[PDB]
Amino acid sequence: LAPEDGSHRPAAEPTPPGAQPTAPGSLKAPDTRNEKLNSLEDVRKGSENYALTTNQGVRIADDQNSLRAGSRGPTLLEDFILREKITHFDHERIPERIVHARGSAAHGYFQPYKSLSDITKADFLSDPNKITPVFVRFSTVQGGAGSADTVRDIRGFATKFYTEEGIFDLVGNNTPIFFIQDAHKFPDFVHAVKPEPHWAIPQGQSAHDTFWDYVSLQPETLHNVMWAMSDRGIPRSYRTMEGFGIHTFRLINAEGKATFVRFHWKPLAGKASLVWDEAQKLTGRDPDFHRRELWEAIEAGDFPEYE
Amino acid sequence: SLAPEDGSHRPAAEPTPPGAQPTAPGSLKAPDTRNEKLNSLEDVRKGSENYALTTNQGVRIADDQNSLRAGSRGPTLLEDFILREKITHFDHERIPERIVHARGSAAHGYFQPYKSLSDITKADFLSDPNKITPVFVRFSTVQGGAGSADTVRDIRGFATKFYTEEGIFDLVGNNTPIFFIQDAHKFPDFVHAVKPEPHWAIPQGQSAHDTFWDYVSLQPETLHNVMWAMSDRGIPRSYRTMEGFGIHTFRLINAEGKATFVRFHWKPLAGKASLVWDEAQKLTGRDPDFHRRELWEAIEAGDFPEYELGFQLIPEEDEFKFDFDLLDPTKLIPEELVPVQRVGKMVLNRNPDNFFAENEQAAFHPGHIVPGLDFTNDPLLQGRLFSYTDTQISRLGGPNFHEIPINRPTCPYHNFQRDGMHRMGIDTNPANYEPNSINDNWPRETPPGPKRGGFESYQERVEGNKVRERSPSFGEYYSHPRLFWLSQTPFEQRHIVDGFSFELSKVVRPYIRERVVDQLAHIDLTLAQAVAKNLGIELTDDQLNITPPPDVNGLKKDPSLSLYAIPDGDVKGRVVAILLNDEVRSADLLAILKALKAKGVHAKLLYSRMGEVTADDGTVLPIAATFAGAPSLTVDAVIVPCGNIADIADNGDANYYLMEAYKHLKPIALAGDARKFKATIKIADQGEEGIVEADSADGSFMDELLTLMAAHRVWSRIPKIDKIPA
Amino acid sequence: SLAPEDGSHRPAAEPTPPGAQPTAPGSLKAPDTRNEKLNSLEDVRKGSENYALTTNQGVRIADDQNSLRAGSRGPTLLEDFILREKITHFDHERIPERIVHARGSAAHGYFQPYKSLSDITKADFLSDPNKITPVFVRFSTVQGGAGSADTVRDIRGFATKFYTEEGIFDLVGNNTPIFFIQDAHKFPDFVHAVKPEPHWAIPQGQSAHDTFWDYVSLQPETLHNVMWAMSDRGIPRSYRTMEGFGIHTFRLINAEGKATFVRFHWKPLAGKASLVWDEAQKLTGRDPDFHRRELWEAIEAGDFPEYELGFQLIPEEDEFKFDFDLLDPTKLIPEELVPVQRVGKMVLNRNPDNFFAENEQAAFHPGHIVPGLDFTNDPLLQGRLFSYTDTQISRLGGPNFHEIPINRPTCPYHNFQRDGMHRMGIDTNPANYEPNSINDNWPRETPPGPKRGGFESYQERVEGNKVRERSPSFGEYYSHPRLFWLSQTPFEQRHIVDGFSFELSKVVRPYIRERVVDQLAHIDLTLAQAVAKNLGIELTDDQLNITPPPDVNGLKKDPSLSLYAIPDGDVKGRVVAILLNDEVRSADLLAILKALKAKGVHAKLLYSRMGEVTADDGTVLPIAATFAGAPSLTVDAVIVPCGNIADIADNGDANYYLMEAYKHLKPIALAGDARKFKATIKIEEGIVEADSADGSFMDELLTLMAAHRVWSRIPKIDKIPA
Amino acid sequence: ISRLGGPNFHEIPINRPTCPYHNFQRDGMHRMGIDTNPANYEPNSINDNWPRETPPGPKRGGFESYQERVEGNKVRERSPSFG
Ligand code: HEM
Ligand code: HEM
Ligand code: HEM
Repeated sequence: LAPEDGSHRPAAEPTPPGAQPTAPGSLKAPDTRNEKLNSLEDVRKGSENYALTTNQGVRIADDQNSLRAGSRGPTLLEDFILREKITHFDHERIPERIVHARGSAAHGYFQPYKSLSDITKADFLSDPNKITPVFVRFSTVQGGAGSADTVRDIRGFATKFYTEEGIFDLVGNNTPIFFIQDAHKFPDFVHAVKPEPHWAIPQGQSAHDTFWDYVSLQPETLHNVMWAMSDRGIPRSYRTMEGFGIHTFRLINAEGKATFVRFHWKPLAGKASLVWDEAQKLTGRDPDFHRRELWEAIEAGDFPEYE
Repeated sequence: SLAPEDGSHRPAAEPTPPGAQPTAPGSLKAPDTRNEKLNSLEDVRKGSENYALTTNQGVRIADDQNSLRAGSRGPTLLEDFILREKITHFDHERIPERIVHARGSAAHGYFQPYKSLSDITKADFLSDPNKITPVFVRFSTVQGGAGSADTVRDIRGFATKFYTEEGIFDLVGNNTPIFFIQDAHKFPDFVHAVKPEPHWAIPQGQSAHDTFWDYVSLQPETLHNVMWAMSDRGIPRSYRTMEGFGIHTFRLINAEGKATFVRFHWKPLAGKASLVWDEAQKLTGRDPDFHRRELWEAIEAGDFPEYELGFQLIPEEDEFKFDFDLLDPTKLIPEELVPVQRVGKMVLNRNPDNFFAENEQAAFHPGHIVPGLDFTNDPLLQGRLFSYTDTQISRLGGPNFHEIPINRPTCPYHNFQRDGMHRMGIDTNPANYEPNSINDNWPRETPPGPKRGGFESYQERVEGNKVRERSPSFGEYYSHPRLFWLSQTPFEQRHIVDGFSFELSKVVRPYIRERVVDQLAHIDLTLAQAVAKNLGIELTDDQLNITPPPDVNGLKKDPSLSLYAIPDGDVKGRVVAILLNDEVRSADLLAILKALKAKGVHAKLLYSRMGEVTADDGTVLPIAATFAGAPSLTVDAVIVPCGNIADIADNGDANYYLMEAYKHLKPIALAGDARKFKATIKIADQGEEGIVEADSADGSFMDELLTLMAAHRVWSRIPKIDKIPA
Repeated sequence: SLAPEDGSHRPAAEPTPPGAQPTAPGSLKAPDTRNEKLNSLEDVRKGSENYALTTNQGVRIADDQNSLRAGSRGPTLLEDFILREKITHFDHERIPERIVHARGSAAHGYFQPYKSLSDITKADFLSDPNKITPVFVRFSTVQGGAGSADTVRDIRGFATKFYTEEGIFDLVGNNTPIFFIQDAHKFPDFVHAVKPEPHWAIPQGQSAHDTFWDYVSLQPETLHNVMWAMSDRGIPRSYRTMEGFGIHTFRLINAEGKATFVRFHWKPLAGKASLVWDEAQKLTGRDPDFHRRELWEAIEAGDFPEYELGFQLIPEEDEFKFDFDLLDPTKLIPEELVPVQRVGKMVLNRNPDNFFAENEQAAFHPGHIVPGLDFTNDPLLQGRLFSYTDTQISRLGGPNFHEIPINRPTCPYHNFQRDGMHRMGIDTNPANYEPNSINDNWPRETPPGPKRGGFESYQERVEGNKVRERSPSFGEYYSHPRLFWLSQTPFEQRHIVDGFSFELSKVVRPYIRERVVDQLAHIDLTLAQAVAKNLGIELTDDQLNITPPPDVNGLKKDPSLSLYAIPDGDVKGRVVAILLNDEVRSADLLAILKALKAKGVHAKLLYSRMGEVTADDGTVLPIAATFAGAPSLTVDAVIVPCGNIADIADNGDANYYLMEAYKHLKPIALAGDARKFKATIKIEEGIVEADSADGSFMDELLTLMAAHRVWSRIPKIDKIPA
Repeated sequence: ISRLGGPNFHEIPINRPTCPYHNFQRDGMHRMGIDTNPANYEPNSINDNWPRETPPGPKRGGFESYQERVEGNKVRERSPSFG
């Protein structure tokens, strides 16, 4: 069924946005590897030259029809192939994340500039030649998994570090503070920003009564509201925003000394945001703009880099 | 008290136009709107006023602002059961969205037949014109997630839950009379092809991508519904202005046991109307909740969505009397061959109280039929029967989903089924099996009969071998797409060409575009050539010589397939933007508002800022939204009254407002000095059809505007819009 | 109609003794028994009589015997929606069982305090003697699955859900006053050690296996509760004849904000009584549902289980006045030091309608407290607070488990929580957050106060570093096991020795047995030597010289720790087997039944077959069960009336019935020629005998029954082959 | 689906075939397999239609049901031969 000219298959080399169809990472960049990517090989499933089967390994002869009593007859309950296929389809969905349901992710790696043994005994920060694989997910906050990218919102910036002494997840946002002070209020704040309960409007927008009602009654929110109302709330790309851990954490060294720390991610591509009219119209023209831009930058070799 | 002393936090519990008051839960907005189902939900409604804030165990909370800690700057303690209950509930709020039709908007209402259909069906809900059946209706898109936009190009779902005295009947249809595929076995293939691509989960709510068109190019059975999706049918103006169809041929069974074949229809009493593509795509950005909002607000305004249920009836002996197979869901039954008989009316007159509880948790399933109805061997319907029960087990957490309040029957239900996750019913029956003597065999089976009888399948003859084989009668793919094409007006045809051209322009692999153009050449050469030209493709000599497909039973067109060929326009519930200035001529505004009100057309007063403006006579005019805040996309027409036009003449947003409305074929009316705006839209001094202009906004001015609104859009303007940079 | 014309299919809706009528759902058996909670469940009760059989969508079914097929011998069709709904529901019936306490039996009832406790607590349910609180109680084992046996050797759970006017209060206790471990962090370790071993999932409902005793040998904190489990406490006769305890020290808070430490107790008004090990083990085989059955049938008979709630109260200033830490859940508070003050009475007077809906789905959690109560830093309790909410998310399928009818409060509940799987409540509040102005901030917070106030934690002083460290005050493991041991009667001590000996005999690895014997040597040398002897182990000179642990606050015993040292016997609700013959002396039977009826003792008439036998005077006697069908294990005492004894004298089952009852220390009464049975049971102690059954004969039997078992019989029972 | 928590129960190690298994089924709770196929549907051209259907045959062929004769009406009726 493939065209004789081979135009169905993308080149497995870096190509600019729109030059080739996009592809699964392991096919687009087969030689790009790291310890985590290699460890996932045991579960990667290919397809070329394989027979189509049921999940039990039974080869399927006719994947176009149900089993029926005559060609214009009723479908039979004994069609186990149809029922397995439809059952899997019927159960594909899982609950989306309560918050940060809309997100885009990629694999990469981290390496320190020098040993930080003087301030922390964290193994992944002990040696500049120690490479730690990462998996990063960028996200919005309010909107569903089917919502738009270029909404006015806070952005999540979550990094999973696969360290030799355990997984460290640095779960931050693109602003250095949060809206609220105590976790007890998180459901109140989130319910206030989320679509209103009666009619489930608006999607990916804080521009509605309940949000501003909460803000007006909870002045602790004003600092992050300022950031959200600024162009920080509408980044050009996930590559052109800052990241922050927000909270003060501690570093503990081998001597048991504690140092307070706040985490930062500096975009090496610089800081850049859209303008509101452009951002709102982009939610209409390309709701997948940020997801697409991230995927295509990686496919082009314009790797997102952060310090 | 945190509420304002003036009580302006609370919406009036009476019908109000869109934007006049905050929207509210249905039982608070319309407390006197009732039906049997709405009343039956009272047992699970939760109020709030004058109640103390508690845990789910009923313990009163003193401080809902803080976690329990060891000191005011100390660590949070594990013994804070209030915090953990609150956070736990929050953490577990989400449930899986529907595999398909995840994006949907719903309302409560009622149905009643015009006359007893006892002659053709023993279905109780169709037996008596004075027997009212409550309904719950959910309208939806297909591809997109629950967080996706409303005004995407897609097929729309139209699902009705009938709470009958003899069981729940779910009418699970769409806004087009056919489906994309023939056999349910291919449903996961088709849906996977249209859904976001697996590697990167792009694009959302769009069929304009490689995998979709790859599947279409390789499966010509899809072409008929693809034609409907590429037409303006794929971008409805409102759920109130689209048709509904059951798609499949079903059966009606009467008391004598006679079977009649039937296809179900919903006729919008507000008429058929769609957006234009550029407007629809822009609206996904400016208001992704446009359809959900419009439905909710129409109900709050008293502009109740109304639909007429209709049946296409075919006697059993006429099964083979058409050029197509009645059991083929890719084929429509032309109304010229089988008319739609009026059956009854459905009115949607109340919004839910809680979207999640009532809309998200609603479960519709086409297998939910009642005595007097039956299935056919349509191989798409056959597979649907399996799917809906199945999917609900994971989506709704178990086999007790019928106990979720919205899903419960209003009629009795008793059986021997027990247990399952979140079991609500406490059965007192000593027996959980039948036959039993220990409870004198209750609940008991009921023989089939004319009324209140048990369900028995129609004894359809089955003859054949066990085969996985498509009927040769289903192997025709081009005649129905052609009939549809030829039934469209010239502007509707242009919109189809543009739909295909835009979509195929987003397909990366050129060979897929070429293969689709080849399929189009088997439908109509004018269509194929026009799409090819837009893609920079040249048809081959072989393609130019493809013999057109057959007519459908001698028909070369059926106007019932067009949205606009037969006028059915109704202006009630439509909306007009009125562009204000800082010194409005109150005489113009009085005339405008009076005329609009008389026809049930709403108005939104727009300006460059919020607050109020004062008219020439001192009337204080409250501003509904800004020119940027409520763009022309959200209205049906634009009126610019006279006054201090200099205030807005140089306003970029006001000028663009008119350019956008002009491009999108909407009626525009300019009074007095507002005629200076004709320069931004390139209207000649002599004027133009679709631009209403006069010295003042008199009776004649408003009548002209309302006549244009009855026609929906100014199709004659289409040749003129290409030049406008908007 | 399939019901018999005589109406014998339907139980009488009035109190009837065990076996007299078929058992039935509570709201059909006892329709006039009511309370606020039972009434509030009426909205979800479903009947059946005179209703049509339907699908869950309300569609009437015509043929519930057949699938839809293409021909009568043809394939089943996918369009059979009735079949698929029925099979789908069936296929999805099961839910996960409880991680622990999966085997349990429950009933409805009510609680009422004797007097206002306003002086020590602001808890509304304890504020007024006229204040009646509905309850739902679940009794359970710990280790076994929901399909395991009742009369296993284990700890028993005793969980009470109080539906208060100010919230649900769950008192989640056990039948022993302490737990096995100190810190919740070890709970999965302990439970994994006692549960069936991971490779093969053996053994069920038994701690007699290597991993359990390995853990015990390595964790001496376990020894106190192990002592209770090895005693007859581990094998109760009935849930009606065991004690209940909250275990942890909690707090009572009054209106003035004063905190009092409290430990909760349940006193069985039917008295304390346990089985003997051989009887208990054999009963797991003959009737694995014995306790569940006994509870249900006692309620149906009107023998309502009654318990007295009691408090051990300790002033805040007395926190440190004991030899043990109040916050240590492996330590008990001797009643000799702190008496149990009577608080109120709980009566269980109605069974559920549907076991799954009401019992299986019930969710109890010790974190469910109300204003007037509070927690302590007990590190086992602290971790429990996390666990119960957590587990209920998967067991009961979501965060809306409080909406499952049995779990619903009877008092108001309103908040800003929304959605979640199987959401029942439809919230009309325009706001789902606070603070809000759009609903004038309703529902609103409530300040704490004397009555109807919001919950505020007691402002306990917290000072220390962030540490995962066991308090040194918890590092004593042998004094409470010794106190317990010394408080037991000589026969109770023997049963403890036998419990350890039997259990350790099932441990494959001998070194584990040796290590457990070493632990016992730290408790009491008599105990250790007796267990060692039974295992063929010799104590070392070092072991023989271990100094016994200290007394507990000068106490060398506390009789309140014994089941039997202080008689508290009550015969009402007990059952006697009457062994019939084909020509019973009717005069004996009249006297027997009359005397039993007067004391509320039930009788089961047994024979070698079912049906009827005729007495000497023509009285037709209906047979309840056979000698093999209802063994002595299921009764409290055995009576053999006179008549044609030759009919049963050579019946192996009749003879064995008496030998088993004899071995198990049960009272036996033999009238006239029935005395011939004395020889066949090798004979003694607690055998009532006379020429006929009368006042004297029956009074003697009932006196023995009040004493529960014939302990004096123990010295030579080892020799009897039964 | 409920006992083993979803449609991926064939991925639980004991249940896994030892022979190859490839299809267009995706997602579902606790999805273990990471599919690299550009296509999640068939017919497809983007992966030259792989994995492909296999005709029935003597060895290593696709599954085809035996063409049993079906004759009768759609009935909920017990065969008298079973009585
Ligand atoms: C400084 C404040 C916060 C930051 C930076 C933050 C950031 C994030 C981010 C980036 C994610 C998405 C990670 C992903 O890609 O999947 C996330 C998810 C979430 N956050 Fe937070 N969060 C904040 C506060 C809160 C609070 C206060 C809570 C709860 C009490 C909370 C609960 C959650 C939950 C439940 C999710 C979904 C977790 C999941 O479903 O994997 N977050 N947060
Ligand atoms: C005539 C063609 C079809 C029509 C008109 C149709 C229509 C619909 C509609 C309107 C909905 C939304 C109802 C709701 O809100 O719950 C829906 C849901 C659904 N449909 Fe279809 N459908 C068609 C074919 C199929 C087929 C062939 C399958 C599967 C084999 C299927 C599987 C589903 C599933 C799994 C859902 C989600 C069900 C639920 O979660 O309630 N549909 N369908
Ligand atoms: C004094 C010590 C303890 C007592 C008296 C106790 C008692 C009980 C009882 C009686 C039940 C079953 C109640 C029912 O549902 O009918 C139970 C369940 C349970 N317990 Fe405990 N328990 C103790 C300690 C623990 C600890 C330390 C943990 C974990 C930290 C724990 C976790 C659980 C869980 C998860 C369940 C199942 C709860 C459920 O699914 O309803 N328990 N416990």
